[PDB]
Amino acid sequence: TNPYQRGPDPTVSSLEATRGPFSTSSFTVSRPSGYGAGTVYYPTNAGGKVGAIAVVPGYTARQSSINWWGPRLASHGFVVITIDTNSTLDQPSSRSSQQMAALRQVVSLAGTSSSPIYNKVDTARLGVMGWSMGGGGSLISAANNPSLRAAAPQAPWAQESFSSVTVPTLIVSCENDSIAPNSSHSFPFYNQMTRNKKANLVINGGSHSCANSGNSDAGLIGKYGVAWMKRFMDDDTRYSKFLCGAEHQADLSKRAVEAYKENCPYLE
Repeated sequence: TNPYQRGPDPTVSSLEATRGPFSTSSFTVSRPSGYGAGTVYYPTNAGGKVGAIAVVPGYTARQSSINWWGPRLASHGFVVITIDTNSTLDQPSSRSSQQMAALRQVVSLAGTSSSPIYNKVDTARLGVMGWSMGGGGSLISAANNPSLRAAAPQAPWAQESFSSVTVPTLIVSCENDSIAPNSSHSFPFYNQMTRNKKANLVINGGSHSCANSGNSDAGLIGKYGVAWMKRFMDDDTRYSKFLCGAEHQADLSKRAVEAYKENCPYLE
């Protein structure tokens, strides 16, 4: 019996929906520690401690580009911190350092009795997401910290190799990306990672911003993001059917999916 399992049995319906089952709130970090600014999204009624996720944007970009993930994941039972970097012009290694510093402040606030997330966070269960250079930073965070339970980068941009990564990594890639082209970032990163559970969802027609706030594939992308995080943060095999099973197979017929790659099964 999984002590980390939270919320009702998932359906295609509930995963494609705008919100998960849990009531949500948020707050602005009063005094950011090692990063520019952050907003914390948390569930009020998950029925136990939840893992935590830090989401970083790309070059020139702010919280607004990626903060749709805040309520979307929080409502499925995660604490999510969306950050602004010290500078809009920070590169991947600095993005990764600021990501880890944000996770550190979430963990710290979860031990602060005055904090809304006081005692809500399993500080051993942490995840990383981010857009482009922030998604490169997510792959660097993973390679530097193998105790992280899940990575979900979108249209990642990096000049590194990730052959060493042992953290479970989904890449969301955009087909017509000219900023982080898949033939020199996403697809090499997927081929480099030989030591982990991984997947690569390629969104059909998508520009560089195909997975950002207000995107028109939020049903599909929201579903794979939540199911991945829920499978690897919470060891919740109830979500395996969406990643490796019959529900996953039904998704491949859709126009929105140019291609999907994985190394299923993900065994316990």
